[PDB]
Amino acid sequence: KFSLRMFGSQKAVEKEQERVKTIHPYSDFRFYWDLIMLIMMVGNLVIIPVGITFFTEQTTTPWIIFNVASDTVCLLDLIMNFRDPKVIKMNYLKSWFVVDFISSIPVDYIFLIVEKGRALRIVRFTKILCLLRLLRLSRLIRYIHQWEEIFHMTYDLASAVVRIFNLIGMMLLLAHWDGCLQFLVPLLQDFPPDCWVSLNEMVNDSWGKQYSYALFKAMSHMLCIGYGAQAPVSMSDLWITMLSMIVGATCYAMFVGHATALIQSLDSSRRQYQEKYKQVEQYMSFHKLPADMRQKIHDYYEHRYQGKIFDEENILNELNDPLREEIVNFNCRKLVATMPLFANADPNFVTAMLSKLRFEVFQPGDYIIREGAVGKKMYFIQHGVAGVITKSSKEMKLTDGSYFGEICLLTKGRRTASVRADTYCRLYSLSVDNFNEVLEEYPMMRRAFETVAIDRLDRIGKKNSILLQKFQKDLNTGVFNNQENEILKQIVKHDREMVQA
Amino acid sequence: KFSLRMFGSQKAVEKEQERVKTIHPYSDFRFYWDLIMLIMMVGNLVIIPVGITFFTEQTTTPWIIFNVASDTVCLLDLIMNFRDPKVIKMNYLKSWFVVDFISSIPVDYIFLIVEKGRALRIVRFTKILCLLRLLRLSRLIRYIHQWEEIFHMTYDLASAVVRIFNLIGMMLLLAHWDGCLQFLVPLLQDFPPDCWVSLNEMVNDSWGKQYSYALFKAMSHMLCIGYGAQAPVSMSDLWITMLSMIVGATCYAMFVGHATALIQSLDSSRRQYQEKYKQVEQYMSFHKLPADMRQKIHDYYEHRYQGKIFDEENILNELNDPLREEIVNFNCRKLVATMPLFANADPNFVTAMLSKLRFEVFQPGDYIIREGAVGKKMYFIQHGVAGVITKSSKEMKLTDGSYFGEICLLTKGRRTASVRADTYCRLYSLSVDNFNEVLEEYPMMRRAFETVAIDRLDRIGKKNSILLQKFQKDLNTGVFNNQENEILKQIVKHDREMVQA
Amino acid sequence: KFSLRMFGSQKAVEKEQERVKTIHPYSDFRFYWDLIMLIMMVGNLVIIPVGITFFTEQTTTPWIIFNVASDTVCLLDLIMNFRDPKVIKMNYLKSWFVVDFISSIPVDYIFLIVEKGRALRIVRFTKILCLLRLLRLSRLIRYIHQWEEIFHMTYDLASAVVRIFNLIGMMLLLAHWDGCLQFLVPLLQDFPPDCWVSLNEMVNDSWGKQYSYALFKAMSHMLCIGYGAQAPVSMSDLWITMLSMIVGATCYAMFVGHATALIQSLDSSRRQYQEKYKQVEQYMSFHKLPADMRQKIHDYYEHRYQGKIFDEENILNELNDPLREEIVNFNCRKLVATMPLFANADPNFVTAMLSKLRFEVFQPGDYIIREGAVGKKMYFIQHGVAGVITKSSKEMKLTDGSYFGEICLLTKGRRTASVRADTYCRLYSLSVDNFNEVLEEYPMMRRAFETVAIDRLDRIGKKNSILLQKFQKDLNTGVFNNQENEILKQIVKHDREMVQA
Amino acid sequence: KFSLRMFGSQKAVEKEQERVKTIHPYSDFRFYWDLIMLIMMVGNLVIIPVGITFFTEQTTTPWIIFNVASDTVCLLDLIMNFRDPKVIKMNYLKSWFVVDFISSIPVDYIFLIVEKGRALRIVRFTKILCLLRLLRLSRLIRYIHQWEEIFHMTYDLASAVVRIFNLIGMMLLLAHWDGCLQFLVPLLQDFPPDCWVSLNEMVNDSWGKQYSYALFKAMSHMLCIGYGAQAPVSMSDLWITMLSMIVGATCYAMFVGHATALIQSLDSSRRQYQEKYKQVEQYMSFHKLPADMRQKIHDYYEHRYQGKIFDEENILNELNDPLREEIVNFNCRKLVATMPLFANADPNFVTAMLSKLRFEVFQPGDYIIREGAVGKKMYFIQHGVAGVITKSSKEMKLTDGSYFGEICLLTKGRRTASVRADTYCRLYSLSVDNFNEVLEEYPMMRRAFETVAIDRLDRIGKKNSILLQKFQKDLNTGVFNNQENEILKQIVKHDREMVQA
Ligand SMILES: Nc1ncnc2c1ncn2[C@@H]1O[C@@H]2COP(=O)(O)O[C@H]2[C@H]1O
Ligand SMILES: Nc1ncnc2c1ncn2[C@@H]1O[C@@H]2COP(=O)(O)O[C@H]2[C@H]1O
Repeated sequence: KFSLRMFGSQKAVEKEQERVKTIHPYSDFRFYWDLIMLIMMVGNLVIIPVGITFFTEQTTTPWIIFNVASDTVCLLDLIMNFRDPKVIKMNYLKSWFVVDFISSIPVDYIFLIVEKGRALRIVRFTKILCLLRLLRLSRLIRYIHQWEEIFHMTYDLASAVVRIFNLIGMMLLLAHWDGCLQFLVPLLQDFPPDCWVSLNEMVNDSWGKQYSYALFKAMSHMLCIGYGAQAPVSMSDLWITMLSMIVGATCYAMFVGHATALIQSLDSSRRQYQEKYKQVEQYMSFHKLPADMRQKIHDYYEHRYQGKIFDEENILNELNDPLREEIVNFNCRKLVATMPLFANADPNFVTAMLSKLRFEVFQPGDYIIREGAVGKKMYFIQHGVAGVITKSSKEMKLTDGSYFGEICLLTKGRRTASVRADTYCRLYSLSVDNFNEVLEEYPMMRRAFETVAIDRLDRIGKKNSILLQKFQKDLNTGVFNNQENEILKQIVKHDREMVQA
Repeated sequence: KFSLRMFGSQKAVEKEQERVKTIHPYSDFRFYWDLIMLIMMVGNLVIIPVGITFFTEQTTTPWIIFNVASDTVCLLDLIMNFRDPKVIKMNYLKSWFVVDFISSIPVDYIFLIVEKGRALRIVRFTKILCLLRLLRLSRLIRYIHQWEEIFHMTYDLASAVVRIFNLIGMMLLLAHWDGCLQFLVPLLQDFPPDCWVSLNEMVNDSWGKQYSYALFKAMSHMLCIGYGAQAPVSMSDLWITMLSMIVGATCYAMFVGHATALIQSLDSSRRQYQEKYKQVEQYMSFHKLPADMRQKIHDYYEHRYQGKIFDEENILNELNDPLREEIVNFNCRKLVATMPLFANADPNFVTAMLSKLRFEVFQPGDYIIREGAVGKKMYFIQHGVAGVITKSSKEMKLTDGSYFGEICLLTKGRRTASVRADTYCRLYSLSVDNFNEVLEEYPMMRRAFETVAIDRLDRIGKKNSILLQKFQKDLNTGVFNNQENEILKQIVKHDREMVQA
Repeated sequence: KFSLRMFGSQKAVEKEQERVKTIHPYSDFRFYWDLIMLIMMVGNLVIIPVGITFFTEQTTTPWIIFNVASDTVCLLDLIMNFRDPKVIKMNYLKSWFVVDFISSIPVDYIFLIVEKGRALRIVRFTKILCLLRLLRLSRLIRYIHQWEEIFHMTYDLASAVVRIFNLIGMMLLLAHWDGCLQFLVPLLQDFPPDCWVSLNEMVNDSWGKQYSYALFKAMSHMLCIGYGAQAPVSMSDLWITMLSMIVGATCYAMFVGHATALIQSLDSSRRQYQEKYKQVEQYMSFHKLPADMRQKIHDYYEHRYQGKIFDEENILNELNDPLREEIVNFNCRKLVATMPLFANADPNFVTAMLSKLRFEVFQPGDYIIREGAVGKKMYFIQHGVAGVITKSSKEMKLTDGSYFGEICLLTKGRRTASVRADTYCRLYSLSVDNFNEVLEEYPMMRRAFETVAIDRLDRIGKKNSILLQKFQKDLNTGVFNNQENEILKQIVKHDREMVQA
Repeated sequence: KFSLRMFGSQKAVEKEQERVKTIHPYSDFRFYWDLIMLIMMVGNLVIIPVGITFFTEQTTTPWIIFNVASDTVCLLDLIMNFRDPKVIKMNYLKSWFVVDFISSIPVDYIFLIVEKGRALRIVRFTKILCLLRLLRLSRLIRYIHQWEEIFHMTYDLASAVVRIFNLIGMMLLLAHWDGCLQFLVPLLQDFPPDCWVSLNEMVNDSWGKQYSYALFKAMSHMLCIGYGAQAPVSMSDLWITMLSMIVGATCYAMFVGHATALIQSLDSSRRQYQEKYKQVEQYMSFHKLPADMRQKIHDYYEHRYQGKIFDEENILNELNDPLREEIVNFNCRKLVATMPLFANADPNFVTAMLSKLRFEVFQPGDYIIREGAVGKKMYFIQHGVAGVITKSSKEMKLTDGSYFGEICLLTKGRRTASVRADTYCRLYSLSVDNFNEVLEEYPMMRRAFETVAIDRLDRIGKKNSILLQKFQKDLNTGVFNNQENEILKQIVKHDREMVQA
């Protein structure tokens, strides 16, 4: 799983496990018990303020048993954290384990022993010990970080407000702690003067009502909603309210920061697309191009990228050989399945040439190949129609699953015909050097291309002396296999039928 | 349109439509009816709290008819969403369609049937059913997202606060819902004790006044403006106010996040320009350059980029062949129209060479070409004046639509004269290898360049043996066309006249 | 200036001015009068709420004259904005000029004419007309944007809170408008019931006191500081307070957004440096390198970059030929001034080689050149000391302004000696291909390098057959100039003296 | 230290120190005394509001001595700041030193002298002078910035909220100043009417109580928690409360901005990783790949990068020669230590080849080398197992510390066998050109590779004519060293044993 990936492969993980055997943190038992320990810690942290407010006056079996269970869980956690191994345990104890173990203790037994050998003072001491027992927050945060690293990155694509709920729960816990403190401070001093407790007679009211009022001001101060009293009668109340206001301000600022971070991270793709389009349009405006140019460029950009951005060259370069090769194989399955030359050929040659193609998109009406120009690349029509024109020869059309541009790459001359796009056509270009290097060691493909090129040129009417001489030399050569000749004839017939259509 | 672009080309869209025919979401009927459905849903969501506040005591024809129309619209929407096709419909029903259909029901008929077979309880049940009928928020959000994807990206350049109005409307709707809840909660319990309703006697007041007060506290709590009561008398009022404060805090945080995201996205271009300029100035300060150097570099940067940034190389590389080629053709229309050699030549050659130019800008007084140095590029003066100097030959000037640097690229020797810039001159450079590869297969351009170079060198006085030998060989060669000779003579005369000026 | 740069060069600006002459926005008169117009508009916008509060009851000469001056300024601005030119003026009038001209009118004369042909109604109409006359905010914002584009980018490096003051002034103006509205609304209705005016008897108080109270609640509501009344007695007061709360919330959100944008833009350099260092340290941790490796890499990074970041290659590539060349010339002035070979040589050769150097920094103790290895570059010691060691030859030192690594680049063999760094040394590397291409056409530099190399090798003791044969061929060749021989002898003597030291 | 790095090397620092000697800011004495000066300034700024509130009525020895010490410290700081050197001192005095010196003066002596030659007026003047003496804030901020530049960047990796505490302290100081002003303003006017002082009788209360109330409203207004009075009775109180509200709003906005900046900077690595993964997945979705493809690509990305991002090529290119070389040497210590050919060879050759390796990772089951294809690179199995298969030869396995792909790179033919990955294998690839250029000048490595290749091919059964001819020529050649032959035989035996296993 995650531990195996972080360690190495299966062999490395097995070797590490054998070395450990001959208790480590990356163990299934610990990786399952940490959740139970965190749940127990959360329950204890939620119940301790309630017990402090209740002052343990009626700590009956339902509460005493819960406190004992929490203390036992904390003791077990400390014992597990205590455990080459002796030195590590000593270092952990000297660093942080001793403090956590001291914080994890059944203070109820200590209080009972002290009383066996000031009831309000005893209750205050017990409450202070219970509050100090909540020092497991560091371990809880470490476990939460481990869980986030192990599970939050497993999908990370639900598009849900989970982190928002995380800060919501954190703020709720902070507000609960603030209310507990603001209720215990009058209780710690027993509230002699007319503070809020005597102002609203909350002591004579139900415990739920007093908790509601305390939480009410806790939330009001922690939030930026000031429903607070004009002022306080006592002396320490002002200072604890400053403390509450400070922690609430910090919590609200962190809340706003997390919210804006999430908002910025949410709309990232739209942000980069808008940035790129404004960038290109602003560059185009720098040169003061006509508005028609602006519209045409915008149309091209909107039609090539479907409102999307990607460094296709960079991403394809990053990937390894088989993944990239098979991605290319899948992306052009229609091309390889349609054009008969690819099917009746070595698949090694097919993938070797396919690995060098490049995506291109052409607007309708735009000239692709002009007669008389110098040629530098092939063109495979992946999708869309195209037109081939030449004076005194009418015109013809090429559909999907075909190709052009082989004459100049073969004879090293100049472009003969002219090629236009009658629609938004998506083609695959192949550079002259890549084509030559792929085709040089595969003479069968060269012979087939020469034959189909001769057929097409005879269809047009012009005759290339170099291509004719090459064909004559090939015929005079020993490469005259009957099966190869039949395959070439079938390919030529299919190409002629497609060109006629 | 957008659906056609997302699907493919016209042929692909037609094939998909034929396959569907032989009800799909990308249909004009649905793409027009979704707006009406969303408008009806918004009207229902705005009217339901009003009816809940009114408790349906006077649900006369104007309100009963509106409720019936909303129920009919919801039923029609559910029926349309219900509809290979049977399996898809079953999956949609099992996933979300069943819940929406249950939420879209005329609960008034059910209430009437129940009463036919506790008036306050009946009113409360009707209000609860009406509130639950607002579960079409998911479909409304989906339609809003579809509309944003279809229309907000169509222009995306109005520089107007439209998203700001979006969150403003969202906050207004949230405040309306909060006020409806805060008014119905006393109504749900009938408000026995002295809550706010008995405190201000809002029941005896007009419905508009009570709505205003409820919305007043709803907005006060939803905002971070605490005008709330010191505290509440009842028990549930505190809890519902905690809920209101929480939702208001979340809404305000999201508002602030969206606002800062929009602010950051607004000033993006200035941000990147400032970052780039501070980057370059900080690098320059790292080497501890003199302040005069700082001023000169800042002037160059401010004059090359007109306070703008663009990866011209990257953007030009991304574009396809025809768009980039025609952009280059337009950007140098003055150059091709002015210099007589370009006009009386094959346009294929013109664009082939033009495709390889590079923009350059030179400060006044800066040396561009120094005598005796080794040359590596051409220079086409697109705009600005330049000076040509050489000892014992006075000096001359070159205006726009001219060029220099051909001697070294032709004879493969060293720079003869010296070239200075008397103003901020914008030139077009052409590398030696690109120039040689473009010019090698077009011997007419080479002959014309050789002739004009010989004329210029004779004007200076120095004679190049290699160039003279090449000219003599060309004269002895068979390329002695009368039209070509006349064109070369006219070009030489024009160049001499320009050099004299 | 800015207009000249935005238009072109001096010639282009002069041509545009001549074409205009044979009133344009890029004119000095308009570019100076816009500031006066904006000042007048600001004064009018600041004085209109004061007059509305005063209800024009005592509009004596000091106020009537100010109103007349503001009206005259607005009329002059409209007249100037009114003015090929007729069509442009008509289009501007149809678009926005007509609305501004209607808003810029002396409504006092219209009111006087109407009265010549309901005193409270007349005062209310005059106040409404004065408020509507403030529609010049669009022109004011356009002028402010023009000023920001013309002046804020002139320096943009004061590190002062100027934009912060901009939003502070905007918020102050918004608060003034809100207070004016909140004071005029009771005045518009004459405040029949016991609103705040009757609550505090502000009417009987001084005008300054009433303005202070109105501004007090305006600022309280516009800010997120709710000192507002528990509730309002009247009916429209609640609605106008909702409007005030909404505008204040929007203003505060925009304030926070601008503040965080400025904060993010302020610490940009530290942010990128921290990002880069965490990036490299995290990569290094990915490979699990020892802590000593971490410290050494951190030391190297902190010593090469002085806590700075810059794409030196990219920035140097962007710059043109003369700027980059002269920057390189200045950066190595110590090198060219110290080493005697550079001074007694063609400066063209000096800059040609200097243009290809690369900065490098080496830690103390790190081996730079190891004996027996294959060499690929030169090294120029710009600063710091270095040690040359070889078995059975003791060792020697090389100070600043020297070089090594020529033996392998000359004889195309293997490294002979070994080179160590005894301190943090900053050197300049020169690749073998660049060195060969620079030195091939400058045989004097090759001869000098060969002579000094022979001297150094004889100092070590080893003799290179290829170098000796080349020296013998050069001696037998015709390049035996007395001045060149004397210069070579002096350079060899200086190199020997430096090597001895 | 930091000054030495900012100046240069040890020699440069020593030269600068000698030049200064033959008082500069980069001195240890000043760099240690600045902290004491800042501590004294902070103490004075904390004590001045307390003395102003106390009105110096009981300025006994504990306070008079503290004031005298603060004045003496300020005078010493001004004297030190006062001190080629005369011109610098004059310029500093004309710029800022004079203002600071005027602000740093013992105003108590001036007041005593004035009284020797209106007790409330004298106290007010003394308080104003004490407030004006706090103008050392500029020097304090400069010292704080220097300390941040010298120490905060030393580690910058504690992951602690130190900047948060910085703004917390800044806000606390601002609140203290605001409370001091809000308490002195009634004291400045002596508070004639019933302001807050007469409202709560704070004058008759203890000084601590009055300070608590003043700080209470200072914090309430500075924060966005409005517990402020409904309104003020006096006239100037409203204006000073506007000032307090403005400064508090600015402080809170800056607090929020710093908080969100820190939040964004904290989660940077996760942000870029999420951006990159969403980018690649979105590109993959653009081509509409099957879900199995999505899962496989996600697995590959998660296994190559351990949830990490790094431009390994860029980072490795940035580093110098020795650091990069030794990093490569450490990263492949297992490879060099395991494979016997590396150990019994020149370490120069080992590092020369190691410098050109490239990391690669392959999924289980993916074909790496297919029979009949054209080869272009080597493969070194750093970790993981691999399988070698060929028809009619069963199959074999290759473990870690081995290599394949030498046949095609040697004979320049085609791949003979086939290679599969049976697990997640991490290999090191070496390009054909780099391998040839490294191996061409080290014929011993070529001979060893040829011998092991012949052994492996004979193990398979196929015989390469070119390799056999090369081996025969090498045997007939003079390279027949007994030690080299024994080493080759041992390497061949080890390779055969490994291949058998
Ligand atoms: N009638 C035709 N049938 C098939 N292919 C053609 C025809 N005319 C032109 N082509 C192809 O279109 C190409 C355009 O110009 P080229 O010189 O590249 O070589 C041409 C041929 O490959
Ligand atoms: N005694 C010496 N005096 C001057 N230069 C030397 C001496 N020894 C070595 N070098 C230089 O240091 C270089 C290190 O190895 P190279 O083979 O590059 O060639 C060497 C010489 O250029």
